[PDB]
Amino acid sequence: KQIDVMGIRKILPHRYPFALLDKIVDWSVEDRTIVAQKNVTINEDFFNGHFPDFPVMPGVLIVEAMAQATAILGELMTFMLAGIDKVRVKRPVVPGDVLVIESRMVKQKNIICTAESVAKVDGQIVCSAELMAAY
Amino acid sequence: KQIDVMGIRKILPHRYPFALLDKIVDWSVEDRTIVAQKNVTINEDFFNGHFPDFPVMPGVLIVEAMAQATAILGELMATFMLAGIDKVRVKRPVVPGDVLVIESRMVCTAESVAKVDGQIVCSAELMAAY
Amino acid sequence: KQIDVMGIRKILPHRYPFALLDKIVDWSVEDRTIVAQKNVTINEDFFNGHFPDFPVMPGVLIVEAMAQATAILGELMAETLFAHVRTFMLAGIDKVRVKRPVVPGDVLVIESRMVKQKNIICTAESVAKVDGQIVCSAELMAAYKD
Amino acid sequence: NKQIDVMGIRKILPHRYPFALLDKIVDWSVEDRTIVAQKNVTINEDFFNGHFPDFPVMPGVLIVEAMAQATAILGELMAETLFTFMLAGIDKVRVKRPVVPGDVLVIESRMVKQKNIICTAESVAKVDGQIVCSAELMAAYKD
Amino acid sequence: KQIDVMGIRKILPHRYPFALLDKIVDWSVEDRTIVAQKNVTINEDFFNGHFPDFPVMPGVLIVEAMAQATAILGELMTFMLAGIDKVRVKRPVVPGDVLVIESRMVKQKNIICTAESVAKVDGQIVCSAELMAAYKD
Amino acid sequence: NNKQIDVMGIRKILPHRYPFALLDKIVDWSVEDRTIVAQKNVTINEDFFNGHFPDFPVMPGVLIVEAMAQATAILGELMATFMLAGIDKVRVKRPVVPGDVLVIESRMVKQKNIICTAESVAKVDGQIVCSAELMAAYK
Repeated sequence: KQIDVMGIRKILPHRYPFALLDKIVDWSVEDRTIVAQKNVTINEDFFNGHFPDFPVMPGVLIVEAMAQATAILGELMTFMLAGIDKVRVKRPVVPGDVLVIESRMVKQKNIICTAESVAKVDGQIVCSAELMAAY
Repeated sequence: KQIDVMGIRKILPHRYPFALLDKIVDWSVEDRTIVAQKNVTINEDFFNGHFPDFPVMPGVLIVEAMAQATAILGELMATFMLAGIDKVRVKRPVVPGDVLVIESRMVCTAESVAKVDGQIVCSAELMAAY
Repeated sequence: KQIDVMGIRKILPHRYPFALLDKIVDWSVEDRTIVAQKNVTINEDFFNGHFPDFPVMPGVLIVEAMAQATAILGELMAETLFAHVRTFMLAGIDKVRVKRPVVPGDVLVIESRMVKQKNIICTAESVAKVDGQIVCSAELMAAYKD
Repeated sequence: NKQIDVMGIRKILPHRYPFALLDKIVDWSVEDRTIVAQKNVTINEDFFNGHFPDFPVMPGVLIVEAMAQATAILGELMAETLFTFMLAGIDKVRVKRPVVPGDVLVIESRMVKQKNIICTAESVAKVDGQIVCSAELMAAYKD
Repeated sequence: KQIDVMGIRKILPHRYPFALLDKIVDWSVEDRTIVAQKNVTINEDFFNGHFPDFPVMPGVLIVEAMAQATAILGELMTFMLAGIDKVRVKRPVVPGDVLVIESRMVKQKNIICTAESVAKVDGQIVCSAELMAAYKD
Repeated sequence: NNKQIDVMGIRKILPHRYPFALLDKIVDWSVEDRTIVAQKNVTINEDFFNGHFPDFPVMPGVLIVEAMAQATAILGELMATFMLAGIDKVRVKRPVVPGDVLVIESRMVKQKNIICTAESVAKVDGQIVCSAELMAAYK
């Protein structure tokens, strides 16, 4: 139950600079669960503008990654983003942080789906979110 | 009333590829409001990935614009970071050629709407912290 | 008579970073005119270099957008245009006047009119306006070459 | 003596990547009011990805912009004895051959008119000593 | 013991797209050793061209990451790469791999310096090499 | 002239594409002598120069090495993709800055099943700036 970047490409149409997932560590047909890894390095173009004197990762991008993680799970049952409720960002994600991303389905309401995602670095909670995504 | 992209650079520390506001057209301290503009063009790198064969502005970049709009109004109240983001409604596809007008009303927290040619494309509630 | 970016691509081979037209607002084969639109934003790579202390669009990228709009017009008319006869590639530029700095947040409205045809060489006269103020005008020669 | 490397060129003009389109000055002369500059053309410039995906050729406007930067440099070199330079006018541009990766673009510019904050040049770009493009350029010195 | 990316920018002039180290995990001037990390993701420009159809990290950039951890260890005791030898590439390195870089200073004859280096993914060696750096300014 | 290959020809031979396409053209080659001569122009408009170094642009020596290896892989292709099995004896002598033209010469010295060994040098203005010994595998 391993999907590397190449498998992920057959699944989503996202590509550089908006493929924000490196691999799928594990997936659950049954549990409607997924876990993804996005590695975070100084050598990604956003870190130049956000921010010049302090590389931090855009929250919205973590969310986009959770979203992309959510979107894949879907395709395993495209899937564009319809909404994103309750989103809270506890910790700065920097270059070096491996980013581990868990996303679970909770609502299947007629060609729409909803998910809860949490994002962690060394186990800690850096971000959680409710993601709403359809098609 | 207005603030050009060089004014935005003295207020916020953001830069390329994450300066997502071209200019501030209005604001008002009294009223706790701001209107900003984000021009959208095929010549922005994110469209090469999102997606080949159909370039559409990703939802989350709409929010980030909204957030910078917000965090400038904020800075006029006297840098901010994005704590909470809530009630995010992605109506329509934003495409190369659309002009994005950004309304942010403070109520720190805020209500923001993003428009193309009158029409709402996005709305969201935005908590935020230094 | 509107053509979105996806439409431009069927017509012009240009892709990023040298696709400098968002959409065609209007065309007329009968009138040999075209209106195009280029949105100018600070999220464009060239604004980092021209200039780092003060982003303003390069004169020559304005011209290039004029040239692209003229080549779409060119294509749309190739049955008319080339009655008596593969991409349109710029062969001359002549009456270029740059009147105003074009800055991020300007919408760039581009008018091009084809005024001369001569055995594969096309001449158009273009102007570009920001908030209906004249920002640049040019005479473009394109050759329908390989 | 009459060379200026890319770092010298950085102190003369504010242009940076991706609109720094000169690698070095080869010769100049305030006395003859001419300058010889060089831009190397390589596949590993980004504009080649879009112009064109299946046939990389250097856009004509960029050759012109190379010539105007060389002209602006000549202007700056001549400033003391004429009194930033911005491109006000372009005329008579002829694009003569396609320029492709691996071509060394040698650029010659000669200042012909001084007319009150407005300068005016003739300029040619060459590849292997043959002309790929010519132009008259009109820069205006303004802050 | 640790140095974040910010600390790294004070020691080395390298910047994007040639900053090839995220952080120093540890060092030791006594043993003359350094361990670095470099995260490998699909979001990195060089993966577009190497290769479209199969993104794999260029050997020569793995080496450049080695030479950069080395250069740090150097100033912890600019360093310009003057020699490379016995470079062996074992294993391809792809998006998702975390890339641990260990360098160890071997010789320090005058102004020329020399290191032994290794790069690893999940513990196994993916590349090794001997590097010669001169401290030319 | 019968022995030139432009960038669109290099593309048919090697999968490397931007930003890791590092040869502009092949200038000469002998299938009999086991040689190739290629060129790579170097210019300020290359993105690595914004990082290497911000206040002083000079070509990473690893990139000179990568240009050599591509040259070497084209020659291997022409004698017959080749991957970079080994790099030995790399001398980085002179710094390479915008405005220089890298002339690259590769010489196939030995072979040992798929693994192949070349001697390779890099030239600016007839002077050597970099030399090395390369082991590419695969055929």
